[PDB]
Amino acid sequence: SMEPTLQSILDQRSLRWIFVGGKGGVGKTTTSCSLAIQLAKVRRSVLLLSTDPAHNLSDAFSQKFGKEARLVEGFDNLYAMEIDPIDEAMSFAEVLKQVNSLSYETIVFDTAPTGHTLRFLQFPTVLEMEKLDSLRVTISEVNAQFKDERLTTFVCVCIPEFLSLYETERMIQELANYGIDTHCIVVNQLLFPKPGSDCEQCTARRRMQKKYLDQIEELYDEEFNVVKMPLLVEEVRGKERLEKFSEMLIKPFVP
Amino acid sequence: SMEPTLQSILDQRSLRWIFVGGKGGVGKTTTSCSLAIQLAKVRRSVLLLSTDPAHNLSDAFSQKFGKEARLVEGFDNLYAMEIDPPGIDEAMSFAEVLKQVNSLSYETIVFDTAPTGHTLRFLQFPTVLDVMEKLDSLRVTISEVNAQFKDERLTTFVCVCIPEFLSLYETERMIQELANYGIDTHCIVVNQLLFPKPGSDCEQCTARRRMQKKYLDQIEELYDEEFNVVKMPLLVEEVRGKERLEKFSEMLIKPFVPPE
Ligand SMILES: Nc1ncnc2c1ncn2[C@@H]1O[C@H](COP(=O)(O)OP(=O)(O)NP(=O)(O)O)[C@@H](O)[C@H]1O
Ligand SMILES: Nc1ncnc2c1ncn2[C@@H]1O[C@H](COP(=O)(O)OP(=O)(O)NP(=O)(O)O)[C@@H](O)[C@H]1O
Ligand SMILES: [Mg+2]
Ligand SMILES: [Mg+2]
Ligand SMILES: [Zn+2]
Repeated sequence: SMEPTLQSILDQRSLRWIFVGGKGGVGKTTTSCSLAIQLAKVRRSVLLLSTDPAHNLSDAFSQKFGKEARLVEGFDNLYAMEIDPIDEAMSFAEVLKQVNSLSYETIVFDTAPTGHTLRFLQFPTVLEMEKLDSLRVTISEVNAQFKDERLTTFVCVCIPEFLSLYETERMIQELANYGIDTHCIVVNQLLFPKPGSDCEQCTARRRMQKKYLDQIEELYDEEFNVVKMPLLVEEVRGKERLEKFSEMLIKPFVP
Repeated sequence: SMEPTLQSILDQRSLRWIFVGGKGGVGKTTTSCSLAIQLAKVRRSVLLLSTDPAHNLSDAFSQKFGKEARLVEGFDNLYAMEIDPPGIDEAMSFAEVLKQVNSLSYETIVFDTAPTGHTLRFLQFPTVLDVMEKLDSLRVTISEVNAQFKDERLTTFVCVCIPEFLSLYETERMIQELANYGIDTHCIVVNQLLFPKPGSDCEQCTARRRMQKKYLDQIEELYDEEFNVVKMPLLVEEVRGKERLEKFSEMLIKPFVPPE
């Protein structure tokens, strides 16, 4: 079994690209933000890069971000930018190459649901004058980068409902097929009733989620770090609340 | 103020295209489904059309759907399909789907479509926009689509959201977009509302209704008078299968109101 924390992401310093994925709503951003805050604590510098056509990076930190990286207020180490990339993904590849030439030690990508993620992958494995070679080559490289387990992983985020877990299975399975490494699941928005507190809803709710949780661990227990974030009463926004939240990523919540 | 229900949608018999929109996860499918079930009850027939590259329609009903319409098991009136339409042609394709579909005999279509980003881009498209005979035959069918989106007898959007910051904010943006494009919208469905049980004192439960209520209050203060603001409660189990989805949909048309 495996420590239910992202300590390993912190420890694996070769990591250059960390992708965060999951169904809509599960808390992809909240996590990306959290994760980068934690990494930024033990790296030379960290870039938080969001591709949502709209961007919730700024909304997350109540600070205007842009296609121009900048320092996240309250950190001197963390930066964030918000951009907009059979060929809606050539442009996407270029960003990476260019961005990979920047001096940020680690990059945490926040991205539009597997739809476009999964579509990018679909790409290398589909393509199969020197401006033909030259492009492809450039994918070749990127692609190797993705499959290089020292350089790239995926973090899966989900909640304990049917559709979310299902998609998490498919995703884990795709990444495998593509040979992209993944070894972390973040199960978010867990309702932990308060102890000695009897609530029908509260109880029954934990009852149903727990039936998912159980399954998640029985299945990924041994080759995934399965973190478990609690559902908070307020949204997780602003430097403060995100930092607190993020601690739970690294050292397990257990009430 | 306006009745907190989707009765008007049922009563608005010219409606041909009903789009269900909102942030990821808010319950767009669960609503689309619910809504269609209700309409199907008071229309000749109703098509439930999902474009999510996701197969969430089948998941919703535990039944295999596809690019070929079929009867939803347990109804004799309701059908569903699941298809896959710069990002030009594709918006171009999206229009072909709309046109193709529109010429079938289904009295009403409820579109389950993706987060704001994905329909929008397309909407943004018209204004901005022996073979050439097709180049043309295209602009033409885009004219017709865009015409129809703009005819309020024919099209409306339903906005789904939950009572958290990002969701409401997007709902605002959408309502505002639809206005700019002159597409009609007059229903908000506020989903996953925690109503604590009466007499039940719970820290979490209480506090949580506290924070949501501060959103709701705002939602009504703002859209109260020109939107039907429905309020679906958060249920303990996922809403799946014909049965559960039916019960849920009832609340779309009769306001849920459990003692405060
Ligand atoms: N565990 C939690 N407890 C309380 N609030 C949370 C939790 N996780 C996320 N949130 C809040 O719930 C909403 C969704 O989180 P968010 O990270 O935006 O999900 P997401 O996957 O980024 N959404 P999307 O970009 O549409 O796929 C935001 O308001 C968050 O601040
Ligand atoms: N009011 C509710 N009570 C209980 N469960 C709900 C409620 N609304 C939605 N759900 C469950 O929430 C999950 C997601 O709802 P769904 O209709 O899939 O959201 P969505 O907006 O379509 N997600 P996406 O298409 O990825 O943006 C499903 O498990 C539903 O059963
Ligand atoms: Mg996000
Ligand atoms: Mg859906
Ligand atoms: Zn409770």
